[PDB]
Amino acid sequence: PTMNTPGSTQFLTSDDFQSPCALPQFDVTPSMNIPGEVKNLMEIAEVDSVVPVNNVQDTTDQMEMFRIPVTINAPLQQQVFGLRLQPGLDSVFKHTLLGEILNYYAHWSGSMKLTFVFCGSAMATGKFLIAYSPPGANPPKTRKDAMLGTHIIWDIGLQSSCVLCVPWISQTHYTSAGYVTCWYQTGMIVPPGTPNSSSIMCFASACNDFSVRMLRDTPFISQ
Amino acid sequence: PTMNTPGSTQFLTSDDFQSPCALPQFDVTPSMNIPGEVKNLMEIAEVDSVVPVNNVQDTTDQMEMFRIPVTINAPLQQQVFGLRLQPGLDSVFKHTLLGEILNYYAHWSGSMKLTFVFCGSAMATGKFLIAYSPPGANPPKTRKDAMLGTHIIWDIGLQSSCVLCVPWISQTHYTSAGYVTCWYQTGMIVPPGTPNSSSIMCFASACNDFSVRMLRDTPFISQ
Amino acid sequence: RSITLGNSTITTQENVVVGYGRWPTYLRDDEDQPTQPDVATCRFYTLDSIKWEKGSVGWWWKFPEALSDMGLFGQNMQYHYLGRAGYTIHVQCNASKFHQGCLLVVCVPEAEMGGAVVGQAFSATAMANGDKAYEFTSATQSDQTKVQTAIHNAGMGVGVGNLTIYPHQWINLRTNNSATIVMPYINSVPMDNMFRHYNFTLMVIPFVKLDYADTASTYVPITVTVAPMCAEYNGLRLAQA
Amino acid sequence: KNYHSRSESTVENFLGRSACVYMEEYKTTDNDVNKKFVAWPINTKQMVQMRRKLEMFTYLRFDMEVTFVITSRQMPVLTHQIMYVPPGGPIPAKVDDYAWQTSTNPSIFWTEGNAPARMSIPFISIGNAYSNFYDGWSNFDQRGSYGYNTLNNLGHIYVRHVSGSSPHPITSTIRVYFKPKHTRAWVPRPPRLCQYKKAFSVDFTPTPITDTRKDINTVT
Amino acid sequence: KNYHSRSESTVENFLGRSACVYMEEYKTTDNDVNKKFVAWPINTKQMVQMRRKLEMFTYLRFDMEVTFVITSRQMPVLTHQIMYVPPGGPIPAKVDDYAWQTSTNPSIFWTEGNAPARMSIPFISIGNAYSNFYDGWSNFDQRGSYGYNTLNNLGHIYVRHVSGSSPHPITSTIRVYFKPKHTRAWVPRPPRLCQYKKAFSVDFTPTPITDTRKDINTVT
Repeated sequence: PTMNTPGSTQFLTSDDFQSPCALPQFDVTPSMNIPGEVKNLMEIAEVDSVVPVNNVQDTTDQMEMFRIPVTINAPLQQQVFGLRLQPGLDSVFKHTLLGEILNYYAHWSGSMKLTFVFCGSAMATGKFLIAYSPPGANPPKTRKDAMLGTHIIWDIGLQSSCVLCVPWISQTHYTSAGYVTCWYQTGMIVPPGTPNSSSIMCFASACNDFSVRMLRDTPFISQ
Repeated sequence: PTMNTPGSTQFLTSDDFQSPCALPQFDVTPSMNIPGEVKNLMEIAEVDSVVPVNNVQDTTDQMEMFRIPVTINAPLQQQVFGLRLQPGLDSVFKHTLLGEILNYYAHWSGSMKLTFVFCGSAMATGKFLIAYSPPGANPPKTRKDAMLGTHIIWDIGLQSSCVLCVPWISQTHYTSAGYVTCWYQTGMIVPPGTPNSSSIMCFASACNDFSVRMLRDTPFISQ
Repeated sequence: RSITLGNSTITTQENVVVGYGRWPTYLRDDEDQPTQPDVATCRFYTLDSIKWEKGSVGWWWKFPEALSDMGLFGQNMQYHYLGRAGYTIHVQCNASKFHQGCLLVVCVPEAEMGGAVVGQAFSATAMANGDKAYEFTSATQSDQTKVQTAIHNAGMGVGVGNLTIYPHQWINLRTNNSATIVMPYINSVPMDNMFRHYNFTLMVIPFVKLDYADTASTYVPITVTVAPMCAEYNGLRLAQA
Repeated sequence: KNYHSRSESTVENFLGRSACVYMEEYKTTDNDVNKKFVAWPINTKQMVQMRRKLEMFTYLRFDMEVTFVITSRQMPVLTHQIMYVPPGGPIPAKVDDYAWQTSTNPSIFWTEGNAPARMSIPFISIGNAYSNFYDGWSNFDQRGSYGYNTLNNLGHIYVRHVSGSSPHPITSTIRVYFKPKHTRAWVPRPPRLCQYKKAFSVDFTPTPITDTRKDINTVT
Repeated sequence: KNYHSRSESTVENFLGRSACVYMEEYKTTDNDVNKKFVAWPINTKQMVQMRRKLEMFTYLRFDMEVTFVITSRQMPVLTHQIMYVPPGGPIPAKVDDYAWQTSTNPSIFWTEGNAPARMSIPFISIGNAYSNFYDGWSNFDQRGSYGYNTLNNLGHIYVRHVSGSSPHPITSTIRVYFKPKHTRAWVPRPPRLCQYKKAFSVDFTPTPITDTRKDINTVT
């Protein structure tokens, strides 16, 4: 029957209380329907973004980070690239769109989508073995080991986009994390008068839905 | 569930709160219906007012400021007067009714009305070219240039009032401003026994509607 | 096959990526402030043809300053004061099947770009100057009166990989060769002066460098075709009594 | 910029603003009885800005509200008697007399450390509206005061420091805020164009109508 | 760990947080009139963290609320005039002038020992949304200031200590908290990837995109 109860005479710095209007008897300029209204920060993370898969120790320029190299000369069993899915701590995905949104939260889980698009000559053909390792599993060390697991044989000739929806993507705050590896299966074959190099670009998204809980400040830009 | 919340124990000097009556049990003298009740300050500005168009550098008396001179002798292509429509900063309109109301606000826009009434002999005749320049446009430098734009040929013989509703009148806090100019077209023609001079008076109003937003003190009378 | 578009000039071509799902439209679809829609403005104002060489970095054109010297549109910018317009941009390149490369055609609304030297000012001739394709450069820029122009940060400090937020279309030479981006009018004021404000900046960024094999044409010509659609202006005549 | 409409130009929310109108100090102990309390005839012709606004109307009918901000400098709690003498009441001529003890004078008692004192005086006057301008004389022989009537008169606020047998040597400073409420106005009037020279007269010295420019044809 | 769903990622409760934005001190008596009061143009480009969050959108429309925490050290109750000059108002250039007495500047009067002072400034601007980024010039000759418009301008808060004839030799310290309310945002924009070098420019120095690892095939 009182409002002088303990804990109700303070500034709690997260008040939802209403407060006096500084200047009433002032008309605001009514809102205009501007294109592209945003309702969640999750909409931002559901937009595909070029991830820098290549980011070798000695990197001459910063625009070769988005290019995974593929060449004519290279053995039939050789590894193209390796990734560790952990889009919040792994260096590859750290500064992508998906990475930035995630780092403002302390708990998150869901699925992500990885599209691999071959950007190269229109006359090249070959096959690859995009292989996926479950969270607990070790990355395969040979193409033969990789093939036993979950694998998609991506034909560069008949397709040029391979979309992989990956589940069990969680915060994990070494670590249990999935792995996506890719292996030569046939090598790149070209006819006369065609370059001897091509590249593969990679994209990442936040798939159908993700859930983020509890705000936190970014550990990027320092105060 | 409290009224001891932060920001509710102060004098905000713009309170809309009700307060105790100093002496209750006192009967007020009931209101009388006095003529001319006012409901807006905008009603004041919608009353026509004589603007001092003429206000030359060397002005002998203060009653010749409301008279634009027109004479028998003057070339057929000569300029009568010039104005820059900006009824809140231009010296001409600064102290008119419309000017005074506007200077108590910091944002305003709408249209104004300019009536040009020839006060002169009842035997004079002639023509003028009241020309209007859009906000971005430069004032015309010759009568020929003026005639290409928007122009009204005001016949002094058959009319003696020319009413010009002008749009795009805004605050603009050099500046983009319209211009109203007037040019000789025929000169003043009179029969014997008639003066060789006449004058044109000018009026200004706030037209159909104006809108004023955010109070401010006048920069006229100093404290 | 070939859906020949005619307006007052013809452009033969053969997806549309709408800016945000909003088509250009008149402000009248919503006296004191009358407007004057000019319906003769639209037509394909084809810009100059840049050469995509092997050693190139990227290009940008400020709008609506690119069309400041282009016909009727150019004239209206001088005459009239306030005006609003939307644009249909067709970026087409022509290349064989022995050429390999990738481009990111992106329309970036309101891109403020920092100076090359931190804490210095630069002239308006360093961003736009009629119809010119200003060139991004590799590494830093140390010329004081230039824009930063470092490709990897896109000259805005945002990281070049993240430009995919904005309405973008990828021209992968392997398959497609055309990009149509229909940009609507996006501003916080109904209509604005077209000299003061550069509404959006079109950037074409090669993400994979051109490799042309041997004894083939050493450049791929990229042509930009802009048609201003649904352009409105301000009235220049007095109202009734 | 865009057009729209207004409703910030209505008379009520034009003239209805809280504005400082008087500031004075007093010392509880000194040799001048004048300075041991504060007197203040209520009028709205002291603040020049406020005056100019109200003088754009001839008749005004409003009930005001008065808020006081009192501070004090040199130990225990201090109380203030904020008395209101209405027209034709007894006025104190010295600190402590029967005029302070009058029970027909609404008197607030406010002690420091609490939200400001306030009261709302109603529409006092036997007329049907206060008149800013009066064009007449006090008597019909027409030899009296000019431009003064008693029907626009408002009372006085007298502030004193409630003290014991022997006061402290404290000093206080008061500030008065004044705000019309439920304003109505009748007959509009042209704005002032001269600088005020008296607080009760309409006296002025002639001044040019407007600023000059080089030539009639010259506009830049 | 389990999945479920979210609703902590909505724009309103992302950008709507109370955060310190300014802290300053002032002394009532000294030889520098600059230090006898506090000035503070309102902007949200001083706290680096807060800036980065808001800059992920191009247009923003919100009405803020400002809470002040004031402390003071060296006897009686002390009051503070927390004035708000809105855009295009008169600004005080010294302590005590007519700009403090202006009645069109919303001014709180808060005395110590009570719950913090607060007010909620509405959406001021003649535009239809504040614009974080502006890619233009102040004039159409294009020789003026770059990346600055006046439609995103917000007023100034001026704080002074309400004092008598002779102030005390007290000193006070203010802290300002700022919180958007009813936020709406239009057009999203990529996050920053460089360290800010100016509080008004977008100037930066190039930086590598991401951290490096030993080999493309090597992942641990």
